[PDB]
Amino acid sequence: TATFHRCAKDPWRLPGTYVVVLKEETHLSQSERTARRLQAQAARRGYLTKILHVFHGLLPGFLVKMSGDLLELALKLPHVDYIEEDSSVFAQSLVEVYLLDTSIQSDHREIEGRVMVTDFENVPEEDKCDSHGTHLAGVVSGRDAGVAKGASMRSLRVLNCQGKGTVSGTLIGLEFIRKSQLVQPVGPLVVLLPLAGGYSRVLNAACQRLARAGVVLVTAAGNFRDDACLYSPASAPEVITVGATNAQDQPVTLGTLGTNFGRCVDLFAPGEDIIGASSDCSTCFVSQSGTSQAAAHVAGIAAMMLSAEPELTLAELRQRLIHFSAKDVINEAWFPEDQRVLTPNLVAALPP
Amino acid sequence: TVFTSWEEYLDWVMPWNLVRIGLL
Ligand SMILES: [Ca+2]
Ligand SMILES: [Ca+2]
Repeated sequence: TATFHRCAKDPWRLPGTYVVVLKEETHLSQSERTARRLQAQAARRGYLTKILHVFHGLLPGFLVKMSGDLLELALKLPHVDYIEEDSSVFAQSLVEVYLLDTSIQSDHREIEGRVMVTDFENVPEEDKCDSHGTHLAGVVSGRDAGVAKGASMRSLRVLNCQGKGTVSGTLIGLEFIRKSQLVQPVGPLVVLLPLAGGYSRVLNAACQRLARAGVVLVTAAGNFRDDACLYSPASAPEVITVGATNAQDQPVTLGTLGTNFGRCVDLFAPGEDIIGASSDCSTCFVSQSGTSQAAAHVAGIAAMMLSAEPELTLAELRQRLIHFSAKDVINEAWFPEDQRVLTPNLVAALPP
Repeated sequence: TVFTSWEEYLDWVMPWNLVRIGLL
């Protein structure tokens, strides 16, 4: 039977908006017919509904703004696999690196002519707009402070001026990537998701489909000093989930919090005191910290590894990242006792 | 501390992180 899921982190919930996921082989025409049936049956009960978006490409389904009262009815619709209430996510050369983040300063000296701004924009209203993304674009491909200087980047805006996005917005962004690729294929794709929300079944499934479709995904483990498995896309298995370490080989402390850890973390990378492009001026640099910065280093290492070995499967690329990582340098004593064995003591490194 | 040029950051401090990942 069809199931209902809502974010366990109650303040991150976005009630009134639902991702209705249909069974794996549901056609687009069927997804539209199921949306219309929901609108029609909902209308009979005096409820007004809006279909905001219809999914096709990775995951069939639709985004509906409606009253939660209609969920039992919606769960009985044929082709329905599960429904998820929307929730918030937050900022944490032959290869194309996609960035799903805030707006970016594309003319910054550091990334000028290496980053292409797509027309994609899906952000919630607000409760410096480009600080988070610009710095990250710079960490991946910046002329002076970048990891993969020769990498070209395509950016999508899924985070607003406060670094706040939605799971629905992120799904649409991930679908935009798959669509662009089918319309105009190129070489290997690296998808950088320097964001995180609570555990999400739909977001993990979208990441899993993109991964099984041959696209490489790199994500932030999260800055909640918690187990990365309770956050998304961090928890998605086939994704490369990156924790943050500092110059002293210490897991990063971010105030009362810090880097996430556990079995869902694939490896760690530098994520404290990271110099990179400051969106304050065209030649401005600033130091930043977070699993976003750590993930950006891994997206750069992976871009260079895939450029050297373009035939690497997602699994072969994973084995190369582990094999080339520095072993057992991280202070395990910073992690909770039971997590020390579960957390891989790996610090990302380029092949020598 | 926001620096208005690369040289200004270099004088203030070869970033540790690019060294750590073996890029240098
Ligand atoms: Ca993984
Ligand atoms: Ca171990």
